[PDB]
Amino acid sequence: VGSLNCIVAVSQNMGIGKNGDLPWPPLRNEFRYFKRMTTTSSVEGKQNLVIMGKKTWFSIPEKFRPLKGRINLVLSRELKEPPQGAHFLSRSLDDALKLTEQPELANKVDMVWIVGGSSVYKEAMNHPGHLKLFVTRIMQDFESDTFFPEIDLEKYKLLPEYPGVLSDVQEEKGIKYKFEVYEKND
Ligand SMILES: NC(=O)C1=CN([C@@H]2O[C@H](COP(=O)(O)OP(=O)(O)OC[C@H]3O[C@@H](n4cnc5c(N)ncnc54)[C@H](OP(=O)(O)O)[C@@H]3O)[C@@H](O)[C@H]2O)C=CC1
Ligand SMILES: CCc1sc2nc(N)[nH]c(=O)c2c1Sc1ccc(C(=O)N[C@@H](CCC(=O)O)C(=O)O)cc1
Repeated sequence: VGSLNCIVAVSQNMGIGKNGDLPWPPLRNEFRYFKRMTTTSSVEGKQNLVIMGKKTWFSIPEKFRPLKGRINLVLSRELKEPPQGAHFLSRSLDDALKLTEQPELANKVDMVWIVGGSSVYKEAMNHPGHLKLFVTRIMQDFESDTFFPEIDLEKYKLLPEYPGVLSDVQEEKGIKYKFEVYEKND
């Protein structure tokens, strides 16, 4: 299995959600960025795995579930089986990551992408080892009811360049945003 990664889009007040959806109106090229980063694998014959909480699963419009070309794993302790359209169910982040080492997945999975929500971001960010965060900074405040956990910059270095990630300011629907990549190893 390849690298472990989080990906998120976050407002200036660290909002990631409101009422089961995003705080901001749809940013189509920001969604396309999410799709390109989470789907693209450099390793032939492999796919990437997405790990998400249950509310995050049900926040994706049904027509886009499962996230296509990716293996979709949902975290829940109440569900008894994967939701309709999902591929896997785990009861903890540690279980999910261990599952990637089972024979069922060991040679199928390239990258692992944690796509939220707040509790799994927080646990992953504090998971010892090598991790990258792909953070879209939405450069306005948006009313939110779900927030990104604190990024500890003593351990997460903001990278000064990354192949394939645009460095300049983006703007859609009058909303400016920029892409960042962080990396820790501890
Ligand atoms: N801007 C962005 O990049 C993102 C935005 N969002 C937004 O955030 C909101 C959803 O996030 P959030 O509210 O944090 O919810 P989550 O997606 O984290 O879902 C929470 C539920 O998932 C299960 N769960 C979460 N973590 C674990 C775990 N480690 N092990 C087992 N079960 C787990 C639980 O289900 P159970 O009770 O069944 O055990 C829990 O009640 C939505 O508004 C969505 O649109 C989400 C991701 C990214
Ligand atoms: C899954 C939770 C995440 S992680 C993330 N990261 C960044 N940078 N931006 C985001 O908005 C999200 C979100 S919220 C989100 C992301 C993607 C989608 C979605 O439907 N994605 C489709 C593409 C949707 C489209 O093409 O309009 C896909 O990846 O196949 C829905 C909600």
